[PDB]
Amino acid sequence: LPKSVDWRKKGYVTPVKNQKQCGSAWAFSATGALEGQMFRKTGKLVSLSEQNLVDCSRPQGNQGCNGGFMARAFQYVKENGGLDSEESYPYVAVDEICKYRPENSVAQDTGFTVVAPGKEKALMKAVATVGPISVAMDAGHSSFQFYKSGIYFEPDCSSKNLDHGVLVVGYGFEGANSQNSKYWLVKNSWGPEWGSNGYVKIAKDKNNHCGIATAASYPNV
Amino acid sequence: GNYKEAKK
Ligand SMILES: [Cl-]
Repeated sequence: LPKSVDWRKKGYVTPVKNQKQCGSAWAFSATGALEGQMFRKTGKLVSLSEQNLVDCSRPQGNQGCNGGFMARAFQYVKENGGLDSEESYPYVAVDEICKYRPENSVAQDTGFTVVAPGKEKALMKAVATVGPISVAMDAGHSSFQFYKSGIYFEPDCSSKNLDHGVLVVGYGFEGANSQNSKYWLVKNSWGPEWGSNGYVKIAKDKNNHCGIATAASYPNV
Repeated sequence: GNYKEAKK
């Protein structure tokens, strides 16, 4: 596997978005992974609709602004036959009527692949060979809310009780040695003003810190 | 695997 990976540098990642006051991070994590896989398939980067997932995936077990799961979102896109673009189905951060329009669909998936739970090396192999990967993490800390720079490490993090979905867009390391000061490159959905231009470096190979490899997955396009 | 909490 490569010493470092950064899918943003290859055109697979849309600019940072903002879920605002709606518990839809699972929808942003799923659209981010589908955006990367659709770009790997077609060469076209198209921003996808989180609101389509918030309003329409209750049958699959999501709860809109009250939370949801990235795998249930990829299940909805499979059962539904498509997912609309961000431009055609705009984000409003509140639960609304499902307005899915097949004529505006720009993405599809046949299901999803799960990464072995808790295995950071399996997650590293998926990020390197597939593209951006949906992951859940423990973001329930003021250290995360006010994160600004550097490798994030929080002693109070959990690897099993997770409350937020994010997108791993790569991994890297600080310095000359590729085997230490490692980190996961994570795209959040709290706007570009949060964190480091909307991203955070989470400590890597530090016992699955904040649960990043506990429940990772990606859509099959 | 993580259904203990929804991912808000
Ligand atoms: Cl999930």
